[PDB]
Amino acid sequence: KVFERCELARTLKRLGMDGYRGISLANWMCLAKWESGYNTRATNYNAGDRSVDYGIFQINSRYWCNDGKTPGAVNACHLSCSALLQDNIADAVACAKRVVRDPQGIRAWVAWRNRCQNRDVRQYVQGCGV
Amino acid sequence: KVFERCELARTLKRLGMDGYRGISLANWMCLAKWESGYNTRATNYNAGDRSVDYGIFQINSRYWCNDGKTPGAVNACHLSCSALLQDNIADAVACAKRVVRDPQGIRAWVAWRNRCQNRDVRQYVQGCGV
Repeated sequence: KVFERCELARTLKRLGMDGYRGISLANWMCLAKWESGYNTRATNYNAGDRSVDYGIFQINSRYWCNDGKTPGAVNACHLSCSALLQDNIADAVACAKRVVRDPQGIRAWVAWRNRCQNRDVRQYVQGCGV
Repeated sequence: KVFERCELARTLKRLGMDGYRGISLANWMCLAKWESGYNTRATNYNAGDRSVDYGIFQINSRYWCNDGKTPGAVNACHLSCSALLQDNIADAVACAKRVVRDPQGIRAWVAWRNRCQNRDVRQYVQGCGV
């Protein structure tokens, strides 16, 4: 599912994401926009280590979710990766909340560092009632 | 269908493979050569991950196509692996173009690295009129 900007914003707000671990709703949204274009069904293949990135927040099968086909796979989120390709993003948010608990934080996502960090991210939440 | 050298060279050319992603027709031809011997029906089973490589470009069933018997399958090319075994290589071409959109490009194939990379590949297209 491709959420519409404001629809994703209110949902992530409702799911307790604004100010989670000091991360604003506008940053979560900026991450989602650059990772997947707000599409829950997005994926990417990492040929170097045989992992795949799943969902709206592009969570990797090597450390976070289990897809049963990634060597050295840890399942810190304790959920199948398929669960992160669903229209209902509750599981993805809970896994994203786990990711940023690591001593790396939201900087775990490279694209966030390159497209959101230190930049104006107000557009992501402009006029959504959040 | 096992294509003859120049027949495939000309087909790949009309399907817009020359120069695609910086990859010359000659490199694509060298890939076809060492991956499948130019055979659209070639398949390679890997006992390790239990996945199968299909057709002329030997596209793997883990992330690219769906063969219905590979758990955790992500079907990034949006097609059954069987469509990659047909005489018409249009879908195989479309799927190959997708694979090389990744950063490493054609270097994703082990055989290309072993047999084509850093080598004079002009042999595969000479005499073909392309």
